[PDB]
Amino acid sequence: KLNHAVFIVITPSAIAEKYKVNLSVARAVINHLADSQKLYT
Amino acid sequence: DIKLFKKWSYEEINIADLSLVDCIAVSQKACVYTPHTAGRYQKKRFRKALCPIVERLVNSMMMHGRNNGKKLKAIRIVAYAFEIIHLMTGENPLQVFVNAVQKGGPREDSTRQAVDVSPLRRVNQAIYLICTGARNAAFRNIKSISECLAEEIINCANESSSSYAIKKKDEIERVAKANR
Amino acid sequence: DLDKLLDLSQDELIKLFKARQRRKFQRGISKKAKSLLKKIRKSKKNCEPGEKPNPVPTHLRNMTIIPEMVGSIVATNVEIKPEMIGYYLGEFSITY
Amino acid sequence: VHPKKYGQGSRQCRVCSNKHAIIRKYNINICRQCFRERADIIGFKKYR
Amino acid sequence: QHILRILNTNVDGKEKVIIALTAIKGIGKRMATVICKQANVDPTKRAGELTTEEIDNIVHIMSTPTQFKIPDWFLNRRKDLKEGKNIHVIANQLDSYLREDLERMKKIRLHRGLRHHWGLRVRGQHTK
Amino acid sequence: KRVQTFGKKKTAVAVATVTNGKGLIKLNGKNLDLVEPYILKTKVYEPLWLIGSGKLKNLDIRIRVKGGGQTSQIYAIRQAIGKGIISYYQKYVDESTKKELKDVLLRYDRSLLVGDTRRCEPKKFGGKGARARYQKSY
Amino acid sequence: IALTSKNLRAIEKVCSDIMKGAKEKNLNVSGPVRLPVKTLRITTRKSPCGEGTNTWDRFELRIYKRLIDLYSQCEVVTQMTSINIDPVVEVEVIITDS
Amino acid sequence: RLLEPVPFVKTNNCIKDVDADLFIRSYATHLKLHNKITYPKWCTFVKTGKGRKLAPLNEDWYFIRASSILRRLYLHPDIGVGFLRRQFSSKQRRGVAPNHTSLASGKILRSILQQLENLGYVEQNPKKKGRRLTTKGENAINNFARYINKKVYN
RNA sequence: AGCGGCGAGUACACUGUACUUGCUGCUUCUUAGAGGAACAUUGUGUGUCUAACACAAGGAAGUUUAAGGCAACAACAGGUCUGUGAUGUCCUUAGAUGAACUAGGCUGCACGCGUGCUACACUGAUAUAUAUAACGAGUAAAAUAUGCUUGCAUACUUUUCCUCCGCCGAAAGGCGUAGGUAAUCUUUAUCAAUAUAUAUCGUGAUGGGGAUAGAUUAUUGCAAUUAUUAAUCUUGAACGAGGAAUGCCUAGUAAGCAUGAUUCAUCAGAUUGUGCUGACUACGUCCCUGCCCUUUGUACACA
Repeated sequence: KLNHAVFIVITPSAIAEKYKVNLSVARAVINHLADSQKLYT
Repeated sequence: DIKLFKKWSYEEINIADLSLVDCIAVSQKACVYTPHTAGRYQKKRFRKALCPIVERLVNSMMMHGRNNGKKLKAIRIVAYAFEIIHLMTGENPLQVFVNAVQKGGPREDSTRQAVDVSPLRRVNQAIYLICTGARNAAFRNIKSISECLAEEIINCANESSSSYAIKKKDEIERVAKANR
Repeated sequence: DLDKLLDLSQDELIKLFKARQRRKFQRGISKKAKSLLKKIRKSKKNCEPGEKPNPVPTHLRNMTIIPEMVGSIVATNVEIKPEMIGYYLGEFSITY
Repeated sequence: VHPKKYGQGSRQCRVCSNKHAIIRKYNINICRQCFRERADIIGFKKYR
Repeated sequence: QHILRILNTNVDGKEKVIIALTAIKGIGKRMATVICKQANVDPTKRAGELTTEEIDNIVHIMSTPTQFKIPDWFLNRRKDLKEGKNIHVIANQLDSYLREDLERMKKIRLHRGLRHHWGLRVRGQHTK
Repeated sequence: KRVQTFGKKKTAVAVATVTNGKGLIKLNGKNLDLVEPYILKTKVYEPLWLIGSGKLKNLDIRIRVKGGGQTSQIYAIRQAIGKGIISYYQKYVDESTKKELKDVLLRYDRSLLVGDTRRCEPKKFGGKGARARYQKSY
Repeated sequence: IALTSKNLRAIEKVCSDIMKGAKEKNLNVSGPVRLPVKTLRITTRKSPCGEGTNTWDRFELRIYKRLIDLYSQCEVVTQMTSINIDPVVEVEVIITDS
Repeated sequence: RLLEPVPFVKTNNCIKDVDADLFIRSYATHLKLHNKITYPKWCTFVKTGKGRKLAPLNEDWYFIRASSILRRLYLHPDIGVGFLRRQFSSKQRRGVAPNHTSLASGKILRSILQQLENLGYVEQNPKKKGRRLTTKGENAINNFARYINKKVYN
């Protein structure tokens, strides 16, 4: 079941492992810091 | 020269047992940007082993029920998976890949009385066992199959009990302790 | 509810109806249908209102019910109704 | 009668005079039964 | 923030803001979606920052939406042949009005009603 | 001057014409970049690394590519351009470097100069598959 | 001037018949046309009754067309065809000018 | 990322030389800014495709459909409603019966083409029976293509 | 089917290009008339040096280059006299066992077995589009006018195939026309799906998935009730990869995915073809099953 939340290496997978979040909000936080899947910089 | 997914060229590999090397067959002729070339295997005994191990997974993890017969998405999942391997771990994705395929094969199995495994089936059962770890680690596991892969290849390559393939290898070796 | 339907022309009565009857009526009525109507009207005028009209011989499954001939029983005792007309006849042997 | 120019009744095989298993491929208007023995003379060369 | 309980289930707070109003009923994602667009609610946010104001806007939206711009066919049970033209009546009232519909076929009691009564598919489930 | 060359491999047949110019290459109205697969774009790029863009910088190779599979288009076009450059070296520009040109293509592989004749077959009677039968009961 | 048949040798002989008269008469004659053959195929079950294994047979008819043109007199070409054509072969006539 | 090195001689004389989906995305971007066209208020209640069975959920389905139809115009100067329907064909699942490919909905493309005719970017004519760009349309879309080319090149 | 070439260019390069008009310098290109080429082929090997078999190689073509059909002798008391004016014998015709017409049935169902059709998802649920091929297949009636009083009779084109287009209708579908008896019109400088790259979701019986509904709208046929077919809204069974059992299958094939054709007025969930993606492993065995040969034992010969 789902218990992760948007509340609180910008890699989606690594940050999701580090913070236990949904993948949509994980890419949200990726956008929050930087500003289907992409090749990495 | 070439670049696997515009990233990798696997210019350094591990020794392993030096026997699985000919089976894994990483070389320039088999070098390719993405798997799913027009490679053919239906003539002799080598070219199935000639085919790159990357293709040997992009064509072997594919089976699950309806999910059968979708291979472009198999290249998709392997492309993403290689991302996550080198991201969650500091080693080359293909290097830890070779490590996993080397140390994920059963060294023996009775199968009617124990009998050693040829390197072909050593690679074969390694691939099969990791892919059937992937399926039941994608079913009823909360996490997605991509992160399941990122967990299982490291689990099998570093000798971590979480990999299904290593547990099955131990079970398959255990039959020797009763027969041979 | 019912008198307007009784007196209403076929052209808008069929707009009240559904397109399955609409296509049928606009495409053909056939001679047997008109014979049956001109005979059931005779039976309706002759028979008393104290009892239901008699059934129709030479049974068939494609006599559309138009709500101006309500009352009859059939030669299967489900009486035709204003909510029932747009359903054809049926009423057959599915003996169980 | 109840004749019309429609359905399986308006046409039938031209030798057996039956409406069953009639093939009209290229309007051949024949049944599979008698056709299977007229195939060579008509020109149908069983090849591959 | 999240978890609001209303007449229909809205546990999908961690889920999407539009699905907060599309999972309440009409799983077909069409009646729910037309109600959503008539309520003018963006999908980028999530259901955890929804307003009772928007909910009230919806409880005014679904009130006989024939008055709204929606066409005749899209709305469920378009004709339901009678003196008027009836409507989709969602959730408990949906069950009540389709209960009216299922009782009204008792007078019909034709082949199709008798069959669905005796337990046979109206088209035949073909247990043959 | 002008030579017209063909490439037949799998479904797709590529047609090209090597012409005088500066290196203008055209794929329908598209270029060698918008076909979609950057994976096969570099497959076609391989000869240009084998030979060099400097020599391509003095001749125009128009291309029309039409019909067939995505793999077959690229595999036909590589053979068509190879035949075109070979014909131009034979006819107009230079022969001695053509000798080595064939050698450096063939060193990479024989697949470029000539492709494969693998093709599908008439499916056989018995079931949906060519070689698969309907499930049998006893 | 186009020809129709099904067995290729007929069209081959009646086509070899064509250009010899043109060469003899030095006419303004257009070049030949070599169309892809048409194949007509049908499938039908063996076994008149339903018993036994279901088995079918496939058929084939090869159909052969070519087209010519000549700036030659219509009556003379019609006769020089009718002299040496087979009823099993069908011909149509049309003319050119230049 | 979408760029790769170009050592061969280019022309950049038209729009077919440049990307397609990103070009129509940038065309939709310019289309939001200039807004010569409507949404319209009619597309929001009917699904794009018969076999789509879903709402588009983009608030831009019409906006990118017009862009794509313009790209198809540019490619093929002879197309019709049947052509666009086939170009937009999609699968349809019939429940217990098998999937089947079926075309799109005609009216959405008909409205898009009538809006294009009002915009004057395209026109009709008996000869070349399909949709053919005007010369003004050619110059506008070509300068658009050159602008698009340069804004990503430099 | 083109290739050009120049005839004017629509926009750019600078000392040709995408979109267009028209014909003719020319036919490897789009193609078929024709034959050729593949022959243990050359050498390095196994084999009584015989039959045969191996590697490497050129070559598109080395397992007969693969895949397609033809099936001897003898038999079955296999199926069919419901295919035939193929047919013996027996049997019957005005109260038919001939024909037609009305309605009905094989769609009805505790169940069981096949052939199959649709999920159990994130290797996926979803929206946009580029790069998409082939076998394909396609022409005794409308309506109008008059007379009698919508229906009958008589007169004039050809509607009676696929359809392209431009319109109308969410759609189904409806309207008027271009083409074509057909490498010419659907369509083919291109017809489906598994796609695609980024976007909503990110395995929470979930939004997956659809057994299940009434309400109807248009077509098909004179007739759709037994919801033929079909557009929308409502539906929310089982389903966590599977009882004992059991089927098929070694290369562009299995499988997935579609799709052509037949039966067709309307209807694949049937049958026969075609294409895309080109999977896991076998240069094998007689363990099961079932054949072939030799010897052997038989009291079996209906074996």
